Amino acid sequence: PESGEEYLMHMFYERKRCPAVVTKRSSKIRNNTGNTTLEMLDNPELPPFKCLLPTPEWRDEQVKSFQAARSQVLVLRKELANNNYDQSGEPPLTSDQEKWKEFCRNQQPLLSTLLHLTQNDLELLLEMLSKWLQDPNTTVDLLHDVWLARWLYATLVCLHLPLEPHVFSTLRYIARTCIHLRNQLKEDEVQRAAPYNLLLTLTVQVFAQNDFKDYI
Amino acid sequence: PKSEMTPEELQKREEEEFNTGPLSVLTQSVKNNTQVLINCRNNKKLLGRVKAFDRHCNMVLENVKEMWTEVPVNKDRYISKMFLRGDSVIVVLRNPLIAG
Amino acid sequence: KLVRFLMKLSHETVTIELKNGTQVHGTITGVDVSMNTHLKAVKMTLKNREPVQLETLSIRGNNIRYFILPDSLPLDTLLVDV
Amino acid sequence: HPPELKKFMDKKLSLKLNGGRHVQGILRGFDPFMNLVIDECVEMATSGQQNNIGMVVIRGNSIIMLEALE
Amino acid sequence: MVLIMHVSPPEHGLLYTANNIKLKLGDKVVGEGTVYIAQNTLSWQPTELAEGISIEWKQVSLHGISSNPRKCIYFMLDHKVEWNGVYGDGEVTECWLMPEDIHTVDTMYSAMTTCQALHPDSANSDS
Amino acid sequence: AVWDDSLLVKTYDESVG
Amino acid sequence: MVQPINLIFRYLQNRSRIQVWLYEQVNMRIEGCIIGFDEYMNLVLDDAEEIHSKTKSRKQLGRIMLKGDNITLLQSV
Amino acid sequence: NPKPFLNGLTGKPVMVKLKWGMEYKGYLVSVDGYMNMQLANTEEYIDGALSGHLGEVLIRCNNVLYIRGVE
Repeated sequence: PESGEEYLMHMFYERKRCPAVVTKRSSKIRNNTGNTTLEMLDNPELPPFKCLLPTPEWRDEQVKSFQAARSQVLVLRKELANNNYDQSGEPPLTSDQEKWKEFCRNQQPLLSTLLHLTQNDLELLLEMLSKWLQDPNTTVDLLHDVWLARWLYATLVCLHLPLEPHVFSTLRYIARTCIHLRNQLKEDEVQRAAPYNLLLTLTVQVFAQNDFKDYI
Repeated sequence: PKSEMTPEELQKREEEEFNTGPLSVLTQSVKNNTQVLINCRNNKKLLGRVKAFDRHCNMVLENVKEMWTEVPVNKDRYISKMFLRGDSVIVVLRNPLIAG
Repeated sequence: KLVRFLMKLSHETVTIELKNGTQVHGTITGVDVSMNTHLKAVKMTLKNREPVQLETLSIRGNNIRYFILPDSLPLDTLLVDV
Repeated sequence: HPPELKKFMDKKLSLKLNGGRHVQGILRGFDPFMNLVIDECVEMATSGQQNNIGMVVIRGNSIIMLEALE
Repeated sequence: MVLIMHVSPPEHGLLYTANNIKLKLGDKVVGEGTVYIAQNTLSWQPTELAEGISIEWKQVSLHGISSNPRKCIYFMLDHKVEWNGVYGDGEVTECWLMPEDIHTVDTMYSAMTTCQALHPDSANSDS
Repeated sequence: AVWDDSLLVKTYDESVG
Repeated sequence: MVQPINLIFRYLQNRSRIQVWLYEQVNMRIEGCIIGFDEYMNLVLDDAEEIHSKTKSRKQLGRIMLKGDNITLLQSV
Repeated sequence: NPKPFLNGLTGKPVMVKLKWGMEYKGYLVSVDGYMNMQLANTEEYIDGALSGHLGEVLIRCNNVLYIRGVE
């Protein structure tokens, strides 16, 4: 009893007769699944000596100092945009990493330098810095290797927001490695553990990756 | 099995549906405070606890770990509180075994 | 009913991930029944591009992947639906 | 809506579909769901080849770009 | 869908229309012309070209107010626009509507926002 | 405010010592 | 004017072998005989096959339900 | 028709092919009005190879390319 459109009206009415939600369990085979689990990133060292860790009053204080410099960079960036600074007018930067390592070691993260870098540059510089901790055959210290720490800070302030997700990832690696570095500290002085504590504070506090809370 | 019922029975029905239907997976997470593994549409996977959900699979999630891979490195983000739009979900797997 | 939860987020600052990988950061002025989201003081970063600033932005609800909510958001309170 | 594709009725169209697919043909009709009927449909292969696929139904959501050839 | 054709004023439903609007697709500034913001489509007709662009609202992922140097409309299309000889021959297209009178920006945004709300969807299956 | 090109080196140094 | 539903009725009625170009794919098409459908163009296909274009090979599926939102184009073969 | 076909598959082994290429094989426990599906003893196949045992799985409606019964 259909013509063209008529079968559609035969169907809307056919599905109306139907229970819409049907549930049917066991019957054949079933049983509890053995499964394939999940390949997971291992949680760091919990750590030894919770005394090396910082005071909340300090953490909150160090975050003020960060957010303040961040807001002051924004001020300087707006003043640059008003003076029609075209970021695209910036020539091509090296990808050498070694040419870079020497630059950061020897030149400082002054705003004059840092403001000339695009979000993509900062993005890449951070990946570089990350790899510069993630076992250089160098016995890295941050307290000693100040230029690293100084740059890591700068780079972190500058990063334009929202941050891309792989920037969060390549930041969590920095979190992890200074968690690591710091765990190697005795009591090897509170001040020697100080940089890592800041770069963790930030990660948990500023970049709100709380699945670290308990390492800061 | 009825087009229109009392507002009391209509919530009860939706609750029956969430218990016995395909969305029972989400019901189990909310009820047992267990985590679900969601194969998100953005290729990435989300591991977290369902705080609330609707008939469209929209969800409020807490303590989410977002995980993916790209060129061959494993990546992740933690998101303390998220509102996930239903149509971004591919599959949802309850009680997924992990490290310990 | 969950869209009703989003409608209580006026004045909250969020990060929204869009289906195309774009990330929008700004203050919610309103969410409608279709999940269309209106924001002010916006910073938007397209996937692998530079962040741009917007005075106002409206996002088509169907373009949203998820909202990254404010850490401090009182979920228990907001989820009471009467 | 009806008076939007109305002007393209029995006209030869070039249609770019998603996935970089291209088809050409005469619009013979459409519905409110935006499903189109294309007659004398020609599939433009990237091979450079062309295939006459006769009269086809095309879902509106799959249409990225529409242009008239007349 | 996006239609490439000469664009004329729509019958009814037109909210806003202004002349002297420059359209920028991605990088190329296409030219200047008149915009039509209507309940079904967002369209633009270059004054110095034969063919215009007409866009269904469902294709506009988002829209808002920016300042390139200057106050203007920004919007994003959900696909890559291939406009022969203009712009085209990377899954979305970035666009700007730049009037000579910035006072119109607010009115255009409001109108585009009104139209957006007029175009909702069913259950959805996007990206 | 405006000047002090050091700033990022200064705020890091003071944030540690 | 030709109505799309009228084309479908015809294919079902004639038990035509039809080929479906897919929305999200390109490299694979679906072929079968329409034995039923709904208003969303969800289709039930008898003797269905996956057609893998690059190798011109086929995978037998038997009877399937194909979701309508995957349909870019319906062709009769 | 689609609805009766799907109901006919409940309680049976099925193979669900997603729009994205992956396949899920398992028992079809339940379906709803939106055509969301719940599978038991689910195995995932990527490119026709077993990629893992998932156990109990909810497949959101909009991801499905096709569903078919097995055996």
